[PDB]
Amino acid sequence: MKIAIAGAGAMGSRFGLMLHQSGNEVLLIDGWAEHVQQIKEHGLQANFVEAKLPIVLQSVDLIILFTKAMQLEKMLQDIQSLIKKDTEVLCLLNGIGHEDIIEKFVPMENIYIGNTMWTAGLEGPGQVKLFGSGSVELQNLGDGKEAAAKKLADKLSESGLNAHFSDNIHYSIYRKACVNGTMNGLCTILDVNMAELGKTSTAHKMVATIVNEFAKVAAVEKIELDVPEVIAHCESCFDPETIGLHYPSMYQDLIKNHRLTEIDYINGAISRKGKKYGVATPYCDFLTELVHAKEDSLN
Amino acid sequence: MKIAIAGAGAMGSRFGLMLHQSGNEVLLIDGWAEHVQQIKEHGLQANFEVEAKLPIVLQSEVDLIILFTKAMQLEKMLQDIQSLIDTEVLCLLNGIGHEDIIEKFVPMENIYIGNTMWTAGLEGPGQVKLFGSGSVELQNLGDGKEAAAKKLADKLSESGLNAHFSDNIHYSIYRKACVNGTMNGLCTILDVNMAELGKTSTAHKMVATIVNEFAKVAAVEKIELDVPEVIAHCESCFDPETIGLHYPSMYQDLIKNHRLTEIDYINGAISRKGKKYGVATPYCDFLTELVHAKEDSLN
Ligand SMILES: NC(=O)c1ccc[n+]([C@@H]2O[C@H](COP(=O)([O-])OP(=O)(O)OC[C@H]3O[C@@H](n4cnc5c(N)ncnc54)[C@H](O)[C@@H]3O)[C@@H](O)[C@H]2O)c1
Ligand SMILES: NC(=O)c1ccc[n+]([C@@H]2O[C@H](COP(=O)([O-])OP(=O)(O)OC[C@H]3O[C@@H](n4cnc5c(N)ncnc54)[C@H](O)[C@@H]3O)[C@@H](O)[C@H]2O)c1
Repeated sequence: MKIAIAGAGAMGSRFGLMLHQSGNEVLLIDGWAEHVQQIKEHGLQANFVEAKLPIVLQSVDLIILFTKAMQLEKMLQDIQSLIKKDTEVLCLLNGIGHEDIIEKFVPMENIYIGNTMWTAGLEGPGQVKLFGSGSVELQNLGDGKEAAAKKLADKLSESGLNAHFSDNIHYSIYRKACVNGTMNGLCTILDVNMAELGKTSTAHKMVATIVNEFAKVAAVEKIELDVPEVIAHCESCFDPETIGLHYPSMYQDLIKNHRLTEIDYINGAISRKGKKYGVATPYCDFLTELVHAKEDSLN
Repeated sequence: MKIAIAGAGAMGSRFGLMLHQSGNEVLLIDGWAEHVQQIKEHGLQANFEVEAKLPIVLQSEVDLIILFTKAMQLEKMLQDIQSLIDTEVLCLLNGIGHEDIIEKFVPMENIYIGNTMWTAGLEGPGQVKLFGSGSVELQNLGDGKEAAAKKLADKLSESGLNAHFSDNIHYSIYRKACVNGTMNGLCTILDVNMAELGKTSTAHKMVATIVNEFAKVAAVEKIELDVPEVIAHCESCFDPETIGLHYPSMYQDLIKNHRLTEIDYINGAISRKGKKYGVATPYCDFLTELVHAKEDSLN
C-alpha cells in the first residue's frame, strides 16, 4: 500500500512509523514547518528507533487523518489533490462528528471512521515517545463497503496496530468520547493524573453525571449506551497498573505544551447537540467553559 | 458588655481585638492548641503594629457570644460551649443556613445572623494581619427583637466595626454567598486571581449561570434577588484597581495553606436546597464536587 498520513503529529507518527516498519510506503503530510524540516534532515526519531520517512508540507491509496480536530478542515482543503476516485479515507481522531466535514471532501463510499486506544507523545520537532499497547476499531460509512473495511482493518493489523471491524462504530465513538469527556477535562482542570483523580471522593459522581449526559444525547441518535459498562470503562483508567499514572492527552496538550484542546469536539459536541435535541447537558457545558477559561488563563 | 468570641481565628481575632480596644471584656474561645498557648504567653500580636493580652480558653472549659469559626467547626464549637448559652448569639460566618444549627443550641429570641465585609489574615499561631476597611450587617431571628438588633449593631459600631441593622438579611446573605459561590471556587480550581478570571472568555457565563441557580433557590424562600445587580456585584471583583489582584479567601484556605474550604456551606447549600425544593443546580453540584476532588488531590 501507498499510504499518506495527513497529520503526522504524535499519533500520526505512531501509525506512520509502524506502517513503514512493516514495509509500506508511507508519506507523512504535516503543517508544522520545524517538525517537517527536522524530519527531512534527520528522519523521525522515536523511543519505542530512527526512520527517514518521506514528508511533505501541506501547502497514494490510503489517506489516514490524524490531525487535531481543529486543523482537520484546513488539512482536507490542502490535500484535496490526493483524494482520487480509488482513494480510501480513514479518520481515527478522538472527538465526535468528523464525518460531517470529511463528507464535504471525499465520496461517501471511501470514508471510514473509528477510534484507537493507542497512545503517543510528541516531545519536539521530529521526536516522539511511543508508550504502550493499543488497538483500533473502524467501520465504513459507505454503502455495502463492509468487506473493504475488513481488509483495511486487516492491512493495518498486519503492521501491529491490532485493528478490528465494527458494526456499531457510532456506539464505539460515543463510548470512547465518554472516556475523553471525563478523564481529559477533569485531569486538566484539577492538575492530576488519572490515578489521583479516581482516588478523590467525587470523581465517580462527576464521571457518572457526565456519562449520562452523553447517553441521553446518544439515545436521541438511536444509540443506547450501556451506561454502567461505559462508566466502568471510564473508571478503568484509574488503575495505576494500567494507565493510571499517565496524564491524559488533553492535560499534555494544554498544561504541558501550552496548546489548545479538542474540548469543543467532545464535551462541546455533546453540548451542541443538547441544544439541538433539547437535552440539558450542564456538566459538559461547564466543563467545556472551565477548560476554555483555563486555556485563556495560560494562552 | 461581657463578650465571648467563639472561634478567634483570623476574623474572630479582628473582632475580639477591636472590642477589647474600645473597652469591652473579651474572652476568646478557640480549638487550636498552639494559637491558644501562644496567646496566653505573648498575647495576640497584630499588624493593624499592636499587642493585647486577651483572655483565651481552649474550647474544653458572658452577655454576647460572637460565632466566627469556619462553618465546619461551628457545630462542635456550639457543643463545646453550651454552658455559656439572656445570653445573645451572633453569627457573621460566610455561608448560608447557619441558623439551622444555631437553633438546636440557642433560643430563637436570642439569635442574630449576618455578614461582614471586614477582612483578616492569620499569619501563624498568635499572629494576625488586619487589612483596610469594612462593615457589618445583621438582623434578628426572634420575634419582635428589631430593637435589640439595632443596639447590637450600635454596640459593635462603637468599637469601629461599622455595623448596620438590616430588614432583609436573607437577601444580603444570599447576595454575598453568590460572590463567595463564584470568585472562590472558580479562582481555586482555575489557579487564578480574580482579575485574571474576569479576563477569561467564559467567566461571565459561568458566573451568570451560578448566580441564577442561587436566585431560583432563594425565590423558593420568598427572596427575590436582583440578578443583574448581583451579577455586576460578583463581576465587580474583576477590577484590578479594587480587589482584582487578590486571590479570594478559599484559594488562600486550600491552595496556599492546605486547609479545607467552606464550599459545602455555599455552593453545597444551594445544592442541598435544590434537592429539597426540586430545583436543578448542576453548576453548584459540579463546582462543589470539583473543589472537594481538589482537596482530596492535595489533602
Ligand atoms: N496522542 C494521543 O495519545 C491520542 C490518543 C488517542 C487519539 N488521539 C487523537 O489523535 C489526534 C491527534 O493527536 P496528536 O497526539 O497527534 O496531537 P498532536 O498535535 O501530536 O498532533 C496533531 C497534529 O498536531 C500538529 N502539531 C503538533 N504540535 C504542533 C505545533 N507545535 N505546531 C503546528 N502543528 C503541530 C502535528 O504536527 C499534527 O499535525 C487527536 O484527535 C487525538 O485526540 C490522540
Ligand atoms: N478571613 C477573612 O478575611 C474572612 C472575611 C469575611 C468572612 N470570613 C468568614 O468568617 C468565618 C471565619 O473565617 P476565618 O478567617 O477566621 O477562619 P480562620 O480559619 O482564619 O480561623 C478560624 C478557625 O480556624 C482555626 N485555624 C486556623 N488556622 C489553623 C491551623 N493552622 N491549625 C488549626 N486550626 C486553625 C483558627 O484557630 C480558628 O479556630 C469564615 O466562614 C469566613 O468565611 C472570613
